[PDB]
Amino acid sequence: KAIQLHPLVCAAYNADFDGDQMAVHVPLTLEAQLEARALMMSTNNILSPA
Amino acid sequence: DLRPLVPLDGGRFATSDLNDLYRRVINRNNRLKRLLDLAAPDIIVRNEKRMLQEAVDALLDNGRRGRAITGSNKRPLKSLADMIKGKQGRFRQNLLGKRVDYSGRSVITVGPYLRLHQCGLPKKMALELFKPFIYGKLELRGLATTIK
Amino acid sequence: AGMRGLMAKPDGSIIETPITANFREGLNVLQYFISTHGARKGLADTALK
Amino acid sequence: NIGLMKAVDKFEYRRGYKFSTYATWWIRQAITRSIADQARTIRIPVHMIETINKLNRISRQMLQEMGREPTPEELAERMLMPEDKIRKVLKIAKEPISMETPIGDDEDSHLGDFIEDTTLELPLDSATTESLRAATHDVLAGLTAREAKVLRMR
Amino acid sequence: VYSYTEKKRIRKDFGKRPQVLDVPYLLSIQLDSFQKFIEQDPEGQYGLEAAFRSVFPIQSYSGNSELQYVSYRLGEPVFDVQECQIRGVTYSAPLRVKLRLVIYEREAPEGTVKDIKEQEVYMGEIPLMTDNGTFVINGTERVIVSQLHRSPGVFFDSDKGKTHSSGKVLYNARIIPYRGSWLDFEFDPKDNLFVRIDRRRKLPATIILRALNYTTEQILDLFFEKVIFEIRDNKLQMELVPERLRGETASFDIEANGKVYVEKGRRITARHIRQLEKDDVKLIEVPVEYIAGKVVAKDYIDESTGELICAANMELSLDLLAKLSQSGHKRIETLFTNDLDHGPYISETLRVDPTNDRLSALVEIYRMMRPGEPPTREAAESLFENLFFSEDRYDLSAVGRMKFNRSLLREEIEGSGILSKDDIIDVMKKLIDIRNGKGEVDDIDHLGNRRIRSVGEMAENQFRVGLVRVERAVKERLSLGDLDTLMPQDMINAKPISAAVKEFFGSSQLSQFMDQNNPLSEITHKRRISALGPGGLTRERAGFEVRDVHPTHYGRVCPIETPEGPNIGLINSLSVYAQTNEYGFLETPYRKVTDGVVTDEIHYLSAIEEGNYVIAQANSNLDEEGHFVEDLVTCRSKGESSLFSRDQVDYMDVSTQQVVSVGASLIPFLEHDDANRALMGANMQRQAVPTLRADKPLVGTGMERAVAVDSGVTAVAKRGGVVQYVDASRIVIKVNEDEMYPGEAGIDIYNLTKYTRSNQNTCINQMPCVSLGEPVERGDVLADGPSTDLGELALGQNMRVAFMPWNGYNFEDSILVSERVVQEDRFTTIHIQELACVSRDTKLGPEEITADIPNVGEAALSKLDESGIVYIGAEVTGGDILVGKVTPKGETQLTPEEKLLRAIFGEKASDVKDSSLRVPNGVSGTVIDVQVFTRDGVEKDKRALEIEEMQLKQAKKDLSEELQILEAGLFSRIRAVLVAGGVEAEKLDKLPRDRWLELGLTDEEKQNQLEQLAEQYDELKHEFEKKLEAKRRKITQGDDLAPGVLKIVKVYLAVKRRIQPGDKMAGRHGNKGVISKINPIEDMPYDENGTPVDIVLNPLGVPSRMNIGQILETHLGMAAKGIGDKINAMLKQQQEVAKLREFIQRAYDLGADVRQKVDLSTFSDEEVMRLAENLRKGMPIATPVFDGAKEAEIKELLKLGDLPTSGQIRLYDGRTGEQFERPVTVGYMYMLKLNHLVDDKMHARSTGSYSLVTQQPLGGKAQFGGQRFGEMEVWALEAYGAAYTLQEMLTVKSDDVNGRTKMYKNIVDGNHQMEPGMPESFNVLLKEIRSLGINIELED
Amino acid sequence: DMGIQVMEEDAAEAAAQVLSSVTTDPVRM
Amino acid sequence: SDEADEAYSVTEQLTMTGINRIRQKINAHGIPVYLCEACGNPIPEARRKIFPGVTLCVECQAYQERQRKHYA
Ligand SMILES: [Mg+2]
Ligand SMILES: [Zn+2]
Repeated sequence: KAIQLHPLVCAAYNADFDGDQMAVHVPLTLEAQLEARALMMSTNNILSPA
Repeated sequence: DLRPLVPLDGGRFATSDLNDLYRRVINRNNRLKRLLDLAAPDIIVRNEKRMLQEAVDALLDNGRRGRAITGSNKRPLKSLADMIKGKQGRFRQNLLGKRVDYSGRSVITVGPYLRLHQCGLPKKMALELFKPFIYGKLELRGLATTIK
Repeated sequence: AGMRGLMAKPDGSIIETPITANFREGLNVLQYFISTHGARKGLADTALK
Repeated sequence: NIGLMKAVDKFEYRRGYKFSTYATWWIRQAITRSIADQARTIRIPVHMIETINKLNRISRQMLQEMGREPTPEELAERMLMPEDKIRKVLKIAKEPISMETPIGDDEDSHLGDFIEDTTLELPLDSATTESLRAATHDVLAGLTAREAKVLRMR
Repeated sequence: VYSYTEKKRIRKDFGKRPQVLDVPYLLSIQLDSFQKFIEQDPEGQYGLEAAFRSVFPIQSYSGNSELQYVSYRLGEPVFDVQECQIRGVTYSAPLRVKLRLVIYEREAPEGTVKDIKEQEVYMGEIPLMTDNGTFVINGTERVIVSQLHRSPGVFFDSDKGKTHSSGKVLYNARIIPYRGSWLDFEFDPKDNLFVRIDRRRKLPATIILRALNYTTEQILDLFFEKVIFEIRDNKLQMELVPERLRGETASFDIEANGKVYVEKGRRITARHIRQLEKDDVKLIEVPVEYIAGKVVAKDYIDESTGELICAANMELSLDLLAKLSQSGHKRIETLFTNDLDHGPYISETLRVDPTNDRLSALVEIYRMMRPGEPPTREAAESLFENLFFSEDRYDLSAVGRMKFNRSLLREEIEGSGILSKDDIIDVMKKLIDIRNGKGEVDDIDHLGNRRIRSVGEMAENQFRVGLVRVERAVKERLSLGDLDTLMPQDMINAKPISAAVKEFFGSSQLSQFMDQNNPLSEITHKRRISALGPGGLTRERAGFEVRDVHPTHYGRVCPIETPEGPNIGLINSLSVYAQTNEYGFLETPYRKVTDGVVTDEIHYLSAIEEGNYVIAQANSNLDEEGHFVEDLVTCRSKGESSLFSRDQVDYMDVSTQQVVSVGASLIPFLEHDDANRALMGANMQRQAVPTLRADKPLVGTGMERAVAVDSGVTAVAKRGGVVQYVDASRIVIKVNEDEMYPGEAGIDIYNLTKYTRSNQNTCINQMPCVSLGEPVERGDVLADGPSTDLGELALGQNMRVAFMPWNGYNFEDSILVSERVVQEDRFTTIHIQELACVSRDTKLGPEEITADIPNVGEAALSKLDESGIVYIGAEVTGGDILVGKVTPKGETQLTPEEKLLRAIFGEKASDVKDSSLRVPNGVSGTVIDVQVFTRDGVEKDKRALEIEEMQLKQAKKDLSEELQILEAGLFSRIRAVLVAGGVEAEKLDKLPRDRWLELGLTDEEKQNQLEQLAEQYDELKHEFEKKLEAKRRKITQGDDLAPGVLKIVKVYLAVKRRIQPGDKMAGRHGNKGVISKINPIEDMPYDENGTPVDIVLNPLGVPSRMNIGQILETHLGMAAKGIGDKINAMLKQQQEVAKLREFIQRAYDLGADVRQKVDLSTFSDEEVMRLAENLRKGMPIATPVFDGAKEAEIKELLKLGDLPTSGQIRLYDGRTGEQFERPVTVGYMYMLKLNHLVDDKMHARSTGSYSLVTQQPLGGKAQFGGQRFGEMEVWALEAYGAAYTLQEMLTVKSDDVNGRTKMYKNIVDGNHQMEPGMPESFNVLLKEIRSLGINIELED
Repeated sequence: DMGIQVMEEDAAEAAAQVLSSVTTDPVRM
Repeated sequence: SDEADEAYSVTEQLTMTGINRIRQKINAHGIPVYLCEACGNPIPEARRKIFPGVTLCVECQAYQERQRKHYA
């Protein structure tokens, strides 16, 4: 009943595993699915914005 | 509806403070009407008019007036404008920060095996969030009859 | 291993008698107590960021 | 004041009296006839408020007297009422809760933030019914024009 | 000398330091608080007596009638603690009171009473503190936390900086009394003292003194010194004090006597002052302007005529100097004012003095206090007099008077409660010299200014206001002096008093719900000190100086145990030995030291004294005679600490454990951990779910027998005796004859508590550690409670743990538990959660609990009997019906095309709905219990009456078995009494035992005790009969449910949470984790003997989190388990008894002068087989909190058993089978299972319910709330290009009413479109903005 | 709201003018 | 990460600036005055040896300490 996570993404989240809780939303709309995949997916977002 | 009078289990009720504020202003208005058809002394009627100005003024907002005229609760009655402003109010909290359907929470653990482009999911959460999707697929397959 | 600082008070007044111990060795009650000032303030202000 | 001015029309010194003793009769009924009228969010009859104030007072001299507490049965034998005419009044009081009450958690969630709806069509049950008028349209498709129309008629 | 318990598993102990004082009853706070509240105070200052005397007696308005308090008495509670928890009442006691009403006659006000009737009144009832310092309000053992509020006294604040923003450090002294005004002396930047009354208008400070019958001369005498100038015929020859004029620039050249001591423009030094006194400069003259810069001290007014030449507080020039010289006043009095020390502060006040006189001062004060209106003479006089001297309007408690006289450095501990013009001048002096860089300001965080309330005082205080509230109306109704027509029952209105007491005990930031998921947890929540609540500072009221730690905290409040995050320091937990004072202050013991000797006469010292002394260190050795072995002892005086001498120390500490909380004292090796680490360690200590087979703490501290006994869990021996019969249900002990009671001894029986839920939905249950035919002593523990093992505290369980990465499954804080852990059942728990269900008869008729339900399959119920309730035993899972309830609906007005279908297949919707209770998502377990309440005037159910029969037989068989045990004891007592003095040899044993007491005995004490036993046992029979009848009617009767209730049937599930990925695990000292994988046994690392390491932590935690405790403790635990494995090899092989004894003996002693001495003389065997079989799992060690085992003794343990002394082994990777490099550490860390259990955390919803007012999903996992899409997430999505994502997230998933339905439909139809619509929240905001006289609209 | 941020332990000249003009509890009145 | 993992940074920053201030408040180097400035009178060479850079005798420095103690 846990949620997995690529450890190289914790730092991007700034969350350790002392019992920290993410939340998962579902992209319903097909434009939403494409927004998430093409803009938001982790592999496209590796370089910090600041 | 926006100021409902919902029924609580066990005979009790729950209302919003807008309800009793409206009630008090209507009471003062009825009283001033009764006074006006009596042609009572102008002192009493002027106190009535002052009181109604008080009531409406505490209705539209609670801060400018001196004492937020509380109720049997030892808390101040929560008037109109307080349901728009503040952290709690509609704007700052409920009109941008709102709950969501098809969303779930859990505890995170590591599982370093899986690639960066993906995350593990519990099976129960996965079967909850994508419930309607799975209904749609089970109807597309004919593996069921209807949605029920 | 080495000696562990001087363990300033909460405000910024440093307490002149350091904690000459380390953590591989123990800390007697006054060494730990002197540690507690800084530990408390730091945790209190990290729960405020 | 409303009673105090209504009595000015009625007070008569023609007997020789003090208006002071006369006024408080009208002014007492003024406050109390109003206090039972416009002092709740749910209104109640003065003859029911007649009842509640008769119980709560008769509740006193029985709770203080018998020991622990007047059970509604015990009230049935002080006041010989059927005790299901009583117990309904004891369900009558306790005006509603302020829906802006602050719940625990130190989260500032008010009470109303958890009171759910009952008018909403269950989003699945709408999804069901859209197939119903489709599905009955299915069999009603393969009907005779009379039977297909007459059933839509019936 | 080891008691019988600690002969079982005698915990091997370190602790070179000796013991001097044992840990007192830890819950002493709550118990000795509430014994003061419900009790008979003869000299009334406590309990109800204080409040009753506070309001009573009560006289009329001289109405020839008075009312007095006679005496009260607490009735018996109708329900016991058990039944009161069961049904849901406050376990309370009615408060009977006798009140003697008196009324007089005409001509007899002072004499003859007219008549006095008295009547034992009811006056509410109060809750009673259970045996464990806990209360019970509504099925909920609630606990009240001692509050830590400022005490009425006097305080000198500074408020460094921040006033005038120039660097000025004001000094604002205040005198907070218990009852009266808030006198506040406060400075300005101008160094002119100022005075306010109750936060009121500031006044020049000496205005009060002029109002205090004071003038210029004696005021400037009292506040400054005297520099006397004189006319000594030549250049104003002046007297001076040599040290009075130390460091300073010699504005006038120090010269006289034919010499010059120092020139002009000269700073002088101390040796200059010794030259002065040596040369003894009694006089020098002055230059005529040297005096020009001084203030004349006294009045100098004419003697030829009587004119004012110059008065006090008026500096004169050479002009006025000649005015004096002409008048021949040979003296000139001047005050000493130095900016360095003797600051001029009364003087510039007098220049700012708007007054000159007294009565004008008082009329000014009346103008201030009574603003607007005009004053007058005696009006203002009496107002000023009664503002601080009228008892009814000013009084400091003994707390206040004591802190007053103590902070003024005065030794008159006790006096009146009102201040006086002397003890105001003293406050002025103290604040003035504190402004004069002298003395120190007492910061508020001081534990000499914060008193500790407790539930006794708080409740008496919350009760006395009820007394005053009721006495007002009693006075009003006795003012209407009526005939011989009333009791003190119409007068004594009850409901306000019980309402006030229920407001206190029911809902506050005190009277917190009890954390009962642990021995330690509740025994730490009982000893809590909060700074919150009524009467004290709430959250934003104060901060950073009520959270901060302070050196008065040593021993009195633990520095490290404190909640982390939201409210730090406000919930300082009390320390071990600390305790209340008489004044409410904290006192911690200290060994009184003589010249150089440590004598065991202890004195508990409060923080307002400890600065007055030099306190030794417990970590300071001494050689058997109190003579400190070192010659320079460490000691902390007021504040700091530096090395002091043998004949200079005042006191020594009690022990080393004195400076830590009882929660924090359970950490092994706490000395090797950072403070924040031990803080989180103690918090994780008090979050540990009780497991199934609670093992024992392999490395404890010796606080654990204490933490077991002083909580309520274990059923400890009530008297030294022998266990007659022991069972999972009950333990009974036939008490030995020595501690036996004189008459009708019998026995003592302990009815254990089986599986019953605590307030965290966890299982609380006894288990008897005894065997039958086994001795006990008094302190001995019979029944173990949850999370204990054989009288100790066993919260979590010890795992073979290794520190190493192992393939990323412990990346940041993760953990990797072996499947052997979850398969040995070593971390299971029992979560007995409860589910209720009501039957509120609605307008459509009452509700039923039948089984024939709308659309329930025949097997879909499968678990409901005829009553519609589940069977005790049937395993339940998701969706099974516990109780089948159905509520009617009247003419639903169903849809068309459903009328069509229901007409097509002839089916028709019934009258009843499907409001049937059911087991929630996921939570699956067994149905261990069912209760069936019912309204009293209502028909009962089949299962209800069945449970009735079961309950009645339960109580009766209770009395049967208790009769039989007590009769076995009593008749054996009788057979023994018939053993001496007329011993009936065998004819006694022939006839029936019940025919034994009426067979008497010769007329002696034997005969008296025999008739004793006979008559008293017969009375036992009769009283048991009436008692069982009362029991049965308690069960037979009905219930009192709230209105609109018919019958509710609570059903207690008993879930068992088997461990899994996600569940949280943290060591004892703050190394938390979330177990990640669940590895099969063959993949875990295994050592060269082939055993699989169980838990694999992360070795990187120790550098950053500097908590060396885990490495050091796991080394020591490895040694302990090695000794255990040696013993097991010796034992299972059945080696010997002698060799086993030899080895265990040598194991129990090693390390220099370790305080305990265990040996095997009074043993054994009979004992060493047991003392092995209980040590076969591993010799349990101890380590005091700060006097623990060094590294050296750990290594000696590691050498005893043949483990490697470095503590590190070679381990072999399970998968590859090939061997790691650079040996890894293993050892048995004591891990715990925190209740952040995932499967009440994981949660998600597709489409649940929706809040009424605003059409959005709910908030809670109980109500299926969705995740909040807060404000930061909207920004996060805006930062990307996600706009359709955002549009759906805040329109169709949350708010929109018509788009969400269409969205769901398009989902099921495989079309992933979304129709926007209007956010319903915006429509509400439209109606709200428009509800005012504002017209907002949505333009075209 | 000069703004000043007052506590317990076009407005600047607006509030200054309204604080330059020198109870409404209807019970006091 | 964990609040103790951050709070250590807060504590060490606080104490590092503490040591820096209380170590910078000692005067480093310079030509000694040989005379307390507030009195122009000699500062004996022992004090001249301990803190190289002192400019006050013990008395005037004590006065300035007491004056700064009230922060203004
Ligand atoms: Mg975290
Ligand atoms: Zn000098």
